[PDB]
This record gives sequence, C-alpha cells and structure tokens, in this order.
Amino acid sequence: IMIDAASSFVLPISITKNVDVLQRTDEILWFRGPSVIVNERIINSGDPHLSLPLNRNEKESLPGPFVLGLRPSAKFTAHRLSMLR
Amino acid sequence: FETMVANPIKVSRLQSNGVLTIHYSLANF
Amino acid sequence: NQLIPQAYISNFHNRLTNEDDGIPIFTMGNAVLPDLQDQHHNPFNILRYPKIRDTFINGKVVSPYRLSGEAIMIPITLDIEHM
Repeated sequence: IMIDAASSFVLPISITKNVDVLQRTDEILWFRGPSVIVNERIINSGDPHLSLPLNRNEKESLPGPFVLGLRPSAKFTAHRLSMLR
Repeated sequence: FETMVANPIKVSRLQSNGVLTIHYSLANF
Repeated sequence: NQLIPQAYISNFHNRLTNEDDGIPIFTMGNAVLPDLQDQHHNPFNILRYPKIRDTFINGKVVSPYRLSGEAIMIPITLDIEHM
C-alpha cells in the first residue's frame, strides 16, 4: 500500500476558454476518482428518528435534511447581531 | 482523445510540509 | 549568524586613489552616509549608499599592525614622488 500516488492529472491541451468554474492548477486538475458529496457535517445524535428507543410500520416525510444539523434560532442570532454592534 | 496520457502532478512530500518563502544576510561578500 | 565581523576591511588606499575624495596624499534621503538616518535594523539598507558598497566590493582584508620634559615640535615636510 503506497501513499505517494499522483491522483491529479493535467491534459496538455489548453482548453481554458469556458473553464472558470472548475478547479484549476494556477490547466485543469483531472483526478483519478470522482468527488464525495456530503449533506451535513454535524449529526444530531439525539432526535429519536435516529436514537430508536425500545418503547412503543410508520413513515415520516421530514422537511429536508436540516433537522439533523443543529441550527440556532434567529431570535438569538438577532440577540447576537445586537451583540455584534 | 483516448491517446492523450496526462501529466501526473507530483507532490514531493518534503515540499508539502515546510518550505520557507544568500546575500541578504550580509556576511558573504 | 548574519553578523558582520568587527575587522578585516581596510579600503583606504582605494579612497586614497579614488580621485573624487579630496586627499592630497596621492595624485595618480540626500545623505551620502547614514550617520544620521536609521535603517530599521536590516544591513542590506546600507548597500544603497554609494560610498559603502564601494568599500564592500573594492575592499580588502588587512592584518592588524602590531607594535622627556618639554616637547620640541618640528614640522617635517615629506615630498617624495614614487611611480
């Protein structure tokens, strides 16, 4: 098992005409494998949809992925933006 | 386009870690 | 490191024969010297003065030379042409 593989490759043809959005060298980086898309970094380790207690076939279409991400209320953020200045 | 072997970009791990950024230390004329 | 030695520069004969310094010994900002200006403790700033890198480039290394009730003062003239 080696560590020093390249995994980043550049085609010699300069196609930098419509390429202002991708990841450039500063040429285009062409990796060996695809990317990883992660939804949220912080998990909600409580929240009994995930905790599964052992008391008492049901579905629940929860609104989006933002239930499991620990977001603060706008009341405190306004209380903190008043604490800003 | 499938005969277009690309250029590998080598990291050279010692260059990744601590390279800084000699006449300017004036003891060598 | 990064320290200049205290000796080993005697660029004086070149200034004896520099023909701009008014020395009668031999014949054949806006300051010149930073003796009123600081340099923010970087020794490269003294190379911007023209009479100082003149002593760093045209300089030499010397070895140090090593060695009555009423004075009678007699002025002695020395006039020798030499090459």
